Amino acid sequence: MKVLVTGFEPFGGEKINPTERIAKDLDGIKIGDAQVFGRVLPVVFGKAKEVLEKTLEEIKPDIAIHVGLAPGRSAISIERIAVNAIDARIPDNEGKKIEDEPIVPGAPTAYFSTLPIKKIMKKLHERGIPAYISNSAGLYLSNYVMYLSLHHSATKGYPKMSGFIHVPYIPEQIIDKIGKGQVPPSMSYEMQLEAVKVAIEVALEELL
Amino acid sequence: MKVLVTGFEPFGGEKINPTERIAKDLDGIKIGDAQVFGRVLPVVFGKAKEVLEKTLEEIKPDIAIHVGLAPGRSAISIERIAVNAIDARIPDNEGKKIEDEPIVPGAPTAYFSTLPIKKIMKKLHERGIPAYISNSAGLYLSNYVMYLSLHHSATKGYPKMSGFIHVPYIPEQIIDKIGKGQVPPSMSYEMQLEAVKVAIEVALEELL
Amino acid sequence: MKVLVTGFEPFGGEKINPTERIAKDLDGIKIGDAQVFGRVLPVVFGKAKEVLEKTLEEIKPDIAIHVGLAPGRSAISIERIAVNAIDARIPDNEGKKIEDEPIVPGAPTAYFSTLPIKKIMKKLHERGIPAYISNSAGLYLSNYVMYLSLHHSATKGYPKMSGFIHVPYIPEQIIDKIGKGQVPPSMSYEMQLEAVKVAIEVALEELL
Amino acid sequence: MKVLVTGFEPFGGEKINPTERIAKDLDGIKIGDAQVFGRVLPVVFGKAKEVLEKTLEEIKPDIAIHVGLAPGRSAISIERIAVNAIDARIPDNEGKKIEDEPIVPGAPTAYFSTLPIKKIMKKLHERGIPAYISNSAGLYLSNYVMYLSLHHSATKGYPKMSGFIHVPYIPEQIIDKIGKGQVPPSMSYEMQLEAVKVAIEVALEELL
Repeated sequence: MKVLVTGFEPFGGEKINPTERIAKDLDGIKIGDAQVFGRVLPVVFGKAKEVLEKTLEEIKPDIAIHVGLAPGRSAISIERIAVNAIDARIPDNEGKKIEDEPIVPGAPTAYFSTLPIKKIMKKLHERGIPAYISNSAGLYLSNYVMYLSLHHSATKGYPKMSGFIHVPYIPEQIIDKIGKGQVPPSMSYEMQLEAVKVAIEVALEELL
Repeated sequence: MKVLVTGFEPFGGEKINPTERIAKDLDGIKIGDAQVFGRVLPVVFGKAKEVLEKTLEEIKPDIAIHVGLAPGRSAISIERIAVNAIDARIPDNEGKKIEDEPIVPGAPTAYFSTLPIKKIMKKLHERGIPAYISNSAGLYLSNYVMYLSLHHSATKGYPKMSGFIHVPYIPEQIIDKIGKGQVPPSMSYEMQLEAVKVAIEVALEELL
Repeated sequence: MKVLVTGFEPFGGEKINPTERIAKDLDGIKIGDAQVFGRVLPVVFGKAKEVLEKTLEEIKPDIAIHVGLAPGRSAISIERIAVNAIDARIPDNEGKKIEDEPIVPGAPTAYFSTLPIKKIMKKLHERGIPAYISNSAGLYLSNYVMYLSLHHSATKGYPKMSGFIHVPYIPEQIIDKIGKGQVPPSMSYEMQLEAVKVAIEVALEELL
Repeated sequence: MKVLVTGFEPFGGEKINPTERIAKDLDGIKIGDAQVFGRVLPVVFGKAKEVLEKTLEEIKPDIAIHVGLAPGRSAISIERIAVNAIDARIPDNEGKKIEDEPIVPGAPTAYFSTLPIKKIMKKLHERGIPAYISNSAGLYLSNYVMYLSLHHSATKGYPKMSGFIHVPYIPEQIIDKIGKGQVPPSMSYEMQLEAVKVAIEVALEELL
């Protein structure tokens, strides 16, 4: 068994992206006889697609779990659907702002996550980790990779399972926000890392 | 040096109140040569006043830090002011619902917290703990005790410092909320307990 | 030219549904040489499908604009995508609660709205009406009808344009909410009705 | 009978302040045998105090209702208390940023609004206008004037009634916010103006 976990670099002014640590922290660990690979993707259209495709092609994971930062969200959110579209509210890390454009022309309008999202959520609740199902991963880079991953799956037959998980800001990221007159929700890094491992575990239990 | 920390029992349907554990967890510990006392107050008008008065009178703390649950708040909030009024949106744990009534007739309309609130907040930020200054502790039991405590201070000369701190829901309390179609902010119990100790420490450093 | 506008009856305990009045208010009016038909759909799975199919089949509209109540949303929201799924958080008006089930088995995972959503939004802004693009209409009845409508469109060739618009609570609906300790956003009925007419107009300008 | 209504000029980057129109719109009108005076105050510490004091001294109102913009609030909010403190998160329109400073040294920590706030709220509800009681008017200019007004009242014996009312953004102000990736609540200008007249009316009915 091989599992691929990806995270994203900082973006939109944020100095950190909790998903970057998550990916690095999970890279190389083993859960049962399953080997986990952690890779950090750039918040850049195009380049991110290349890194993703090469990684999937090089590792050929059975399961692919992509994690991203969802500023403002109060709990762990498991994405149910990836849509074939890009409409960036802000530019990516290269300065490009793509608006109303398909990710893969002619490809399906959308793909359902193949991760056992309800069991993952239920398992997190048992661990006392707030989590829910999101029906939109935005139309920025998180959705971008989530879509490409599921498309690769429907196209090449692997990974067997692919999905996306969004995590809230970690506490320390809230500090400089307070000054700007507003305090968004946060979740400790430990609970976030824990949530992803749980997701991997439930995914492994399910996959075959 | 003697420090008094209070918490509240569950209320409003909640099965737990993180401040109850905090009080019990801090009871009996020593921070430097300072003895900390932890007491859980009932979410009941009148009865809560008696317990508070007796405790203050029995222990005669130099510092009094009262902690409560603020459902919906996303970070640690340090109260700046206690108002001489009661206007309960819901009844207390005894079924009574007091509306537009003074706490202490003839007493001052309000009292400023005597805790070094700005330093406490600043110290929490350094620890990476989101925190801010709240200018209203509500008009329920949190405000009730905060007011009575500061009134006891202005009246008897002790404690020298008195204030109130509100904490968010802890993660596990969010689980059953998700079903009811809504996910409020939360903060891990560990960070909450930590925040209170920090507050105590900064208070001790300040007090004399 | 024929335009079909639908609304929903009250649901989830709400005594009113602003979209019901909207539909009734727009029924029978003419915008240019375009005849508008307003119909109120029941917040009931299955039954709602029948009413929708019959209405579309009987009127055979060139444009179909379905409106619904989105409790909590602060401005007019134009839906970008309808997904082939049902996962009701609450039961419908008949007491049934469908979870994780497709709307049309074997049908596409999702459909993009064919209404000129960006122009509609832009036109509303010019009128000073807050509006934005929503990328998820929920998985309750709004999404249900939005999907069925676009599926009917891809299947029968009509209507040429189909989409969904969610409106906030109208002010009067907020009154009894205040007691329950919370005040959600609202938008006056007049602005809501106005927004829908604008949408119809932009749709007509676009359609051919 | 004489009633004084004040509003504020634009501030914090906002190009408009709905309270400015409200004041101008109500200036000179008569409600029964009561003469209403509408004055716009500058969002400037010090200068605002002078304008307020001169106005109160020149008109010597029986009732003083001060209105302000509360960005983000979803309904009409009637302030219950004014605190003797300034802690500006942002500078005023002259560039000054006052932090942790009393408004009137030696004066009471706080003043309760003398307007019949509960009746005003109840009357607005009957009109279908969402409204609630706020227990904090912030520590910026709204609180500043609210305090000074009630202090003038306790000091000079007039006005007999003084209070503050905060209104949400009006719809048009939300338009350019949408771009910045966020849509706060709003309330039509008409409902806002209406709410203030109601407040004046209830105040008149009450005052003597």
